Amino acid sequence: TVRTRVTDLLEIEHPILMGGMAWAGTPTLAAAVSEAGGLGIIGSGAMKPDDLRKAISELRQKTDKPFGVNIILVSPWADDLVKVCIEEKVPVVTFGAGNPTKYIRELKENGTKVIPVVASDSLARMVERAGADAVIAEGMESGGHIGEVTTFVLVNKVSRSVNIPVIAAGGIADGRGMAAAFALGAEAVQMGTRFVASVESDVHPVYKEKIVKASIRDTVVTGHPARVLRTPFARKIQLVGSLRRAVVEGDLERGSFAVGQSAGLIDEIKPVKQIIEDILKEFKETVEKLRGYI
Amino acid sequence: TVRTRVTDLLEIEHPILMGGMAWAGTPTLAAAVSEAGGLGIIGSGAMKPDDLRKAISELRQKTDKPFGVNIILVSPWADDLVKVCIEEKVPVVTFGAGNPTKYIRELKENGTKVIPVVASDSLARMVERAGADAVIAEGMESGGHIGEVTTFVLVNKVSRSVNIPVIAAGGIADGRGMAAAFALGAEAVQMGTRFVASVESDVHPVYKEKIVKASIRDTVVTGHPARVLRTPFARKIQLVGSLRRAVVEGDLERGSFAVGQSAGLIDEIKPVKQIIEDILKEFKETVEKLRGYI
Ligand code: NA
Ligand code: NA
Repeated sequence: TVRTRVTDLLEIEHPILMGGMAWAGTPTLAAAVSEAGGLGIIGSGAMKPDDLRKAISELRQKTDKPFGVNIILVSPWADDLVKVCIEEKVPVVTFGAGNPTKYIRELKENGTKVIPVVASDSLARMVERAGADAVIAEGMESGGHIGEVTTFVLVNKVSRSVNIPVIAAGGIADGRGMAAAFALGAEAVQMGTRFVASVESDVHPVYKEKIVKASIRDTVVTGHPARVLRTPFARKIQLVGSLRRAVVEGDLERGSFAVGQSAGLIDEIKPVKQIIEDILKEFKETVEKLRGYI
Repeated sequence: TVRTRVTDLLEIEHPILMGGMAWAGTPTLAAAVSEAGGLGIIGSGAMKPDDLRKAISELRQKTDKPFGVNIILVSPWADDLVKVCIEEKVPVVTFGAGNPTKYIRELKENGTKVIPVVASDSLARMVERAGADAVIAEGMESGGHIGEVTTFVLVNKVSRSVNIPVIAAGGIADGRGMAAAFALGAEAVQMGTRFVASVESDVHPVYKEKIVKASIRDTVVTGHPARVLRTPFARKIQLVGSLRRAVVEGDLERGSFAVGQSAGLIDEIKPVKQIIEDILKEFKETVEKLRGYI
């Protein structure tokens, strides 16, 4: 095991977060990641406050360990979903789709750790100023809605610009990537596609099979750009409910398969426990390898 | 100094290559990088055989150390430029814009090290089979014509797929990036924009100033996609001679400023010697930092 400012901040064992996408970020997958020592994350993007309350309850029936809730800022229920996180003492809240400054203070005053997802250097500095505990720097190789900067560049610039810990997201699916992210300045990694491709993930079996089969070149950017698998529906687009149809129904015809380029690094569906074991082992072997040079 | 399979293969001191873009890859910049212990590279993309012959001669008037020539496969003079490299005993030849399999054997039979630039896992395996000595895995954050895969993903997958050394290109401008690339599996790095932004680079002063001022978000992908600075001409395009107008004339109006996202990591024009010194120092500090975790 490796210790970082992020495992200290979040009071977890491993510096590894799952994605917490809508529909795929279920309490079942989040509970598995958290119990395994990482940070499971409930994706509330498609949730109403009642749905999130239930989701939090069923996660806590499985694990006592820390967990996060991801809130999409453009959701009509965003204010109320933040209020749910405060009332249910959610330990960690991540944000997507913009600047969550308006919520940071009330979350922090009530003891929640706040970690906005950013695709820019300027936004990172802004949310640091507004009180963020850490930031996720998400490169555009990730799946779903994306920014413009790649992980290799973004993590480097963001970590140099802030003093709070940086978490790298996008393109990370193994221990090599964890070491590479740490070299760029990150102190944890978020691996959305890798944990969607797990035994404990409840995405449709077809979703898992497509990730396994997909190469590093099998995603496309369509549209507010978003990265999805090169599926028939992604061709026809070049949208409402399309992500749910892929995740829940495995619909190859009109599902949007929001997966990142790291799908080309994923060749089999693994248990969450094995994923975390293999990451840590390869991270350590990679660092020993680098040490050989100096 | 750090030793890798690439410094052994190329018989150079440091595992650091410059870009060798057309117009910017001049003998003056290449000679400076090679004499400083890296691999300077003459960019022949806009050259006729006579031009390349002269270019090689003037580089050798400055340095006795190894150097490369980059050949663009779609150039009408590609066959003849390869023949020039054979006759003038060019130690290293890189290729861009496709599959250079048809030339590998004659170059290798005459003692030249052949390093194709690839943007895919499949092409990398193909050129390995055809006899390549190493491959440059170039992520789409680089400037100029680009593939689809980012460095973070591409270097990882490519290095796992071949046994020959992999050189990482795209997004690398400092020692952190060198360590990150090595973690993903690379054994050298190519830093086009970083060496264009050098005292010994002969690109127009405006070109250098734009790189310095540019942030990580100040490039755009236009068109055969190509990454350029967010300039008025890049807006109007959304082309013939446009790269020369930027590099040679510093034309903000109709120059194509082919620079990568790593321009946002570059805040000043440095001597080539200092660039290489700072890379090596930060690479070693980064590896020591990673060692702290294990
Ligand atoms: Na795959
Ligand atoms: Na800059």
